[PDB]
Amino acid sequence: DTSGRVVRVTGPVVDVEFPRGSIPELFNALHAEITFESLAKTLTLEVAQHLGDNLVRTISLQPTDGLVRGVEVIDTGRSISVPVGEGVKGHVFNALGDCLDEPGYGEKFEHWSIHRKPPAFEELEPRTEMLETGLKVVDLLTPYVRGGKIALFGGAGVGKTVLIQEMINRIARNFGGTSVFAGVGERTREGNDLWVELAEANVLKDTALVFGQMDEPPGTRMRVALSALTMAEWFRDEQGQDVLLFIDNIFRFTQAGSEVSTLLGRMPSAVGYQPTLADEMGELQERITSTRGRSITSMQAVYVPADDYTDPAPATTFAHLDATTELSRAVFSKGIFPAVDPLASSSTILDPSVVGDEHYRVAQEVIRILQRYKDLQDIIAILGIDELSEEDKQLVNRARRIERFLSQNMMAAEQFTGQPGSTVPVKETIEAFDRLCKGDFDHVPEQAFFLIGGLDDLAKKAESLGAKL
Amino acid sequence: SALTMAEWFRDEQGQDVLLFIDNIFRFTQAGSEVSTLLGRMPSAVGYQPTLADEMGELQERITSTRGRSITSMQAVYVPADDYTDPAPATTFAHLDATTELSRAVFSKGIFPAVDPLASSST
Amino acid sequence: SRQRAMKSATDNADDLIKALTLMANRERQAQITQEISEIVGGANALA
Amino acid sequence: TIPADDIQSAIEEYVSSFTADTSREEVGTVVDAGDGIAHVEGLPSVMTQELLEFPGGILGVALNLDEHSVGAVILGDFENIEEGQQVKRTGEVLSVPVGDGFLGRVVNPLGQPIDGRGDVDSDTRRALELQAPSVVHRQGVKEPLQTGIKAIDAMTPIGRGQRQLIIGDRKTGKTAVCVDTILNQRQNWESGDPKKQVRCVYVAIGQKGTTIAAVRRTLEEGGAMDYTTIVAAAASESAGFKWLAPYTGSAIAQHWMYEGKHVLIIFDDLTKQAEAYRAISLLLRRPPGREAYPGDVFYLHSRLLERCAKLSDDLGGGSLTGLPIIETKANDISAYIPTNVISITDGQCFLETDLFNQGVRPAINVGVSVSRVGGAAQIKAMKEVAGSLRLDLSQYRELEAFAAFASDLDAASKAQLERGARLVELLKQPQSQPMPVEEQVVSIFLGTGGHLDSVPVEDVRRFETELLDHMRASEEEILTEIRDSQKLTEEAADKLTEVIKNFKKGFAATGGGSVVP
Amino acid sequence: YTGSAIAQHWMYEGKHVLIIFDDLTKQAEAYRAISLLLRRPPGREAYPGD
Ligand SMILES: Nc1ncnc2c1ncn2[C@@H]1O[C@H](COP(=O)(O)OP(=O)(O)OP(=O)(O)O)[C@@H](O)[C@H]1O
Ligand SMILES: [Mg+2]
Repeated sequence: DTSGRVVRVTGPVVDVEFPRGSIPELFNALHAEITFESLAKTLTLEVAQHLGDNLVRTISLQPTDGLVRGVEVIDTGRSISVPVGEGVKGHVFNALGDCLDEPGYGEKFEHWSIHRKPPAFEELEPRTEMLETGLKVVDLLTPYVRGGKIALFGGAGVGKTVLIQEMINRIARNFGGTSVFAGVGERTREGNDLWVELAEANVLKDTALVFGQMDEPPGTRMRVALSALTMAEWFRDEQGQDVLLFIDNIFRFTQAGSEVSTLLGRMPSAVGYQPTLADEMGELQERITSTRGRSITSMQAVYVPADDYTDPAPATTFAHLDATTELSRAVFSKGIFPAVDPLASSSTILDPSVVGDEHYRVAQEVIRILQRYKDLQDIIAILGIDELSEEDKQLVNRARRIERFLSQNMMAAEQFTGQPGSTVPVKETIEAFDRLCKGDFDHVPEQAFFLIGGLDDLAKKAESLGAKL
Repeated sequence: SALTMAEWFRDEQGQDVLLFIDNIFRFTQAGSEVSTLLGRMPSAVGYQPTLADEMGELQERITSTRGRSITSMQAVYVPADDYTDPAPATTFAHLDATTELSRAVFSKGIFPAVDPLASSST
Repeated sequence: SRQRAMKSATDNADDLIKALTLMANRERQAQITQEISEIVGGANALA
Repeated sequence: TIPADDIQSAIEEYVSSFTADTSREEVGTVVDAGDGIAHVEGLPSVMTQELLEFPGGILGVALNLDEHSVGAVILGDFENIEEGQQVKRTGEVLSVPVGDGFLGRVVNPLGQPIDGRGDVDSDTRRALELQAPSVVHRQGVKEPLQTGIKAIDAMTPIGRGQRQLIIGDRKTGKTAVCVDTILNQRQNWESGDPKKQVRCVYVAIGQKGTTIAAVRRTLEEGGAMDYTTIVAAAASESAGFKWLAPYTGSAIAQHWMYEGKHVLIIFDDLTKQAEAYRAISLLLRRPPGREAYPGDVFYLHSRLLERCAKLSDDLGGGSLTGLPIIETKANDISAYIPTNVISITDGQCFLETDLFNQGVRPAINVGVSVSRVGGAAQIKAMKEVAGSLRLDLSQYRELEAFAAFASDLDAASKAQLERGARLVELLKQPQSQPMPVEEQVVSIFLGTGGHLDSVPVEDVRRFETELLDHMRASEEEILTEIRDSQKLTEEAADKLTEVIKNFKKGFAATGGGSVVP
Repeated sequence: YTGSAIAQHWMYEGKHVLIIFDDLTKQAEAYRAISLLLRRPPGREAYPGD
């Protein structure tokens, strides 16, 4: 009757012919069954182009191996819809909304289309607001933006998963919010590891995981971020909850878009990215924002091709990023957690008109001292601390103290140690680092600064080693 | 044609052939002069898509079997002195010994202009 | 004087490395774009 | 001794058992054919990736389907295809025979032997595109897969179920690393324990046939063909074989992984497999992208490399470890296929030509090489003796500029310089000479404990060789209980120090001096 | 080709000729123009295959 039939199969690209008055809308999801017993499945096809003569060109989300010309294609009448609600917490999904750890779960939930518009112009916030996380280094040197975007530049063995757990904890406890993780181009080994680590830290109940993996066609890797963002938008708008979205290698979203553009026969652009690189990046990043009092904040891992920051993909991604947190192995080796590089990380709202005058002055003094210590570190390494000047040695001591006080006892560490995590206010952090820059703690041993909170914890840790204010 | 003569001397006469091929690259280059006229979409650097396949179906006949020796020696043109060019880069995998000549060694007046750090032998 | 001059030369070599790397990334992007233009030109000529 | 009537009665029972009853079959016709591609009108019921039978016993794969014809890739003997020939359906997608009969054989990317040693009896068949283990069907990578190379096992450890890309220019030692890894499983196979045995699959894509023969000879000289299968798509094979060879080698060794066995697979130069897929895709007129690649080449390699997994205990606990090989040009790891495979894998071993020419062999760049599994793929002894190795080597690399200014350096800095020189000499290793893990532990203990600070740099290799020889001959208890207990307790370390001191007072340096502290 | 034919007629009568092709690059570019105007598929730098 009103169902279509497959006409062409060229890899992941499938052309489908419908009756004259039954052509599906663009982005609609169509279903076609592969009946070969070894490869029997149900392909979902997203309408990509209207070719004319009742033909539509669609991108398949599953491998099309075993698909026959002429088979029935059913139009669902809607785009890809994911389950939304509180029930998605603690469960793993793919870009199609299928539960991975429990198949068939969430089929009776409300379903939301993943293609949505950003908030209207009159609903946007004209005022930038800082997100008070509770970590000293973040709140001081690279303050986050509420409803903003934070690039994350940490690899393996620098505590990136610990930082993700920490932010999940802090959004769930200090804001009453929820977390959505998007694994875009996720490795299945690392996805299983993330699942197990979140279940063992008891933060999975606060997080909804959406995995579009590497062994999948480009359409799923291109739509997984929209699926996770749709869940986050339901949590923000319908539940009234601050959300934290985690995008795995946002670059892989760009790369899957480029691959889909190549498969659809579109002429490439500069370097090669799809001609609509900026448009797709904007359509995604504009839905992450504050509206009606609630917000979605996003920590996104960014891959930079060839370390070239002028490459079109990082250049288009950085047009939407508000802060940068680079996790360093040199900081991780010194035992400082989180291993945030204070000199390499940054924020666009570390500005006297956003954070204030004293915040800015204290942060800039800290950065100056740390940069001078970085300059002296090589003279110390090759020659020795004994060769330095007197003011040089004094600054070295003060800078080691500031380095170690930038560390913190994180809430992701309560699973191992057993002692809770700190939430230091901005005022206390500003005052503590002002005093540290003056020199009020140059007699305290270094170890008294490792993994503590504010100034009370500093005093009680100092007097445990035999040192007063 | 020359390979067929050498293959007869190897497989029927059975005695110690020497095969010299001056610029086997030209073979490849010829295949790229007719590629688009044959209706083939071009590959990366303007070469035919069947570069490695034709080079393999030719280079695998230039060989010694068990008890039947063919010592082969080919000149390979490196286009624009670029050793990363697809044609020499896929010729590299068909060889037991490669003497690589550099124009940097040539310009210093050293002859034969062999690059000692880029050349190899199994 | 030698210490000061070597610090100056180190800063100069740093700035030169930075400028040369910018130029090299520009040439890399340009090479990829030009290669894609040639491939797509051939493919569109044959289509 | 010829089995004469064996042959006679064999073909006789075949010809008596030949009853090919005639049934219907849906057929098509070749309309055009060129360059390894054939288009076939008809066949309305053919599916994507279905095997087709062209006259003369020729096989093809239906890749492009449209309203006019089926574009198929010919798998061999393409020069026999003609316009007008009748093409038949097989009704099956590409599958391969699997089983333990493949250990010690060299096969096609179709399961057909090319070594001429007879037929291969197969357990069953396995489709080439069976999906990967789910995200909930897996397990953390916890068991080490010892390569026998000290640089890899100490710096970039590989675990059972992990994917460690081996990436380098050319003639940098990638095949040597992978063949040494294969040879290192000989003792595991000799143990007879299915928990320790590793079956190996070597996939040769687009290689000269004599190079595959040389690899097979190297594996036979070391007793490694008792547990190794070679899937060879030589350089003379079609682009379809070069495209299918890693999927054939991975379909085999998935039959083993799903039986609770542990497998190691090597895809030698996946770059050539990507080039073959690009040739097929350009001949099928699919839209090209960067470097003319089809646009689903990342999918081509990630679909293959995500089937290497560590299965959960409910699924048997088997594992498949992938060692894909990528050749770069001019050390350009930002090329398209290198970027893709670096993105896909769990770690990378980068091999440099300059490091090779300086004498550093294996030519691994320990600074940029990385394993994301890390210390979870090491035994405790190796995890303990190699923890102070990476920082030491980085300090040595930072201080290499001050080699001729030791008197102008801090005493600690000159100590770091000498220690780093010793450690760089310690990570060198001959070709085709893998070391068991207990001996690598003893060697890295020699290095990082300080027992080489008194040996000349140019004598470290000989000192380590002769000390390991001594301990293999005299003090077998240290190695034996390191291997059994997987750790180096304090009494074992004490006995090791004693043996090292006695050997030092016995050892004779090349400069005539004494290595006694 | 015109100059080379004029010269070859002399060469084939026992005479010695010297021909100078000033900027064969312009001749290659004119051939590229002709080939692109006949809509023959381009190669590198849009030059024809021949
Ligand atoms: N650890 C080593 N010590 C000494 N020599 C080595 C070592 N590894 C490799 N070689 C030598 O280097 C040469 C080339 O190595 P190999 O063939 O393994 O490199 P490859 O990566 O396979 O390069 P290609 O594929 O281009 O041949 C070989 O002849 C081998 O003898
Ligand atoms: Mg090799």
